[PDB]
Amino acid sequence: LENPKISTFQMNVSACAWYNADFDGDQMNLWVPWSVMSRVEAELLCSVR
Amino acid sequence: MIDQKIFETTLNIDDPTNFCTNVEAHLLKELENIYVGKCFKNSFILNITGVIQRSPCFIMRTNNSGRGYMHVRFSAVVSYLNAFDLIAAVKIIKNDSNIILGESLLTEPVTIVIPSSESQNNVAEVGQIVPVQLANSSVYYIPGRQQASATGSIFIPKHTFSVYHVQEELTQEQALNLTKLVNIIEMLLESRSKKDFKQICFFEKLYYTYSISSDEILDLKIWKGPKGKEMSRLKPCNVLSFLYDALKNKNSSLGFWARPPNLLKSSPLAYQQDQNSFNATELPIICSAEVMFVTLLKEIINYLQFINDLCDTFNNEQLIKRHENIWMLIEQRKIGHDF
Ligand SMILES: [Mg+2]
Repeated sequence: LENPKISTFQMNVSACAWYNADFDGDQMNLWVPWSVMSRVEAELLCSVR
Repeated sequence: MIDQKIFETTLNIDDPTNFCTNVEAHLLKELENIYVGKCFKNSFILNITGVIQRSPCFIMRTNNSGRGYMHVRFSAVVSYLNAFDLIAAVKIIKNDSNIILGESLLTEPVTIVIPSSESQNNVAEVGQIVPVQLANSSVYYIPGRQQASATGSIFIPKHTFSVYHVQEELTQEQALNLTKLVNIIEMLLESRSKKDFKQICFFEKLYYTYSISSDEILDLKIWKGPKGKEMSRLKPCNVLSFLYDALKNKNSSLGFWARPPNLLKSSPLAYQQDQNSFNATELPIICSAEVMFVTLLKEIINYLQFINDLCDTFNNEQLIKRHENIWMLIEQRKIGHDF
């Protein structure tokens, strides 16, 4: 999100069923895999599909 | 000595795809780059004979490096120094009040640290090459080091000897085992036979326990011993001939075996008797033919190596005169013909 005034993690409402989340003030963690091996298994194993 | 040793290691491969294009060559290269010239598992590695047995190039599992590892079982030519061995050349580099530090020249890189006694600091100086006697298990091979540390003493030939009582016969297969030592002695002899007669003769005269009035100490082709007034009524026996005869089982190896200092240490001669008539100051040791033969063969090999190394080191008489002070320090410890 290249708007500098947005500080929130935004996601589709139909994805909240995975995390049992809603938008009343919930917080969520996010980390981006930097290693190649961790990056491969993120995409092949741990994708939300 | 110098022999074969089988080692096991695990090599890390930083680029498995390249390494696996030629596993044998890369494996030999890495073993040589890691182990040649270093101490590892109570031994000093000289050469890599080969790779007996290896594993696949496994990919390391506990980190995301993508790197490989391979288990290798390899055979290497190594050199293990025994207790109380005898080196012929060491260059003393450090002469302090506390210890003396020298390095071997002829043999493989070895550091010899003689603890400084009051009778040693006033003789040995920087630049001298002397022979040294080792000690028991003082040759600790600290892993990863380029030399074998060992404490030693400036060599003066002894006046005593050992007597072994053998009550069990030397069998044929153990003779096959000692065939390797016999062959080693044969190679040492044929290597010594090339050298100048004067150098070997002078070194033998210096390191013979007694003194003899010239031209009476050496018969290279027959080894008849020193012709001094027939001191013993029994001729000393050649060890090689006795072993070759016991190969065909014509002689018995029982009784008392001794090598008195009058005998030439480098020759294959020795004394055997049916009764304990040797004038030893120590009790004879009851042992089998295997132990006694191994000890005698090892002593012969050690003294042949000592004479060969002495003759190789001092190729010119000028260096002999430069080291003549050590020669006279040896000489004053000799025993005269007052008997
Ligand atoms: Mg909530």
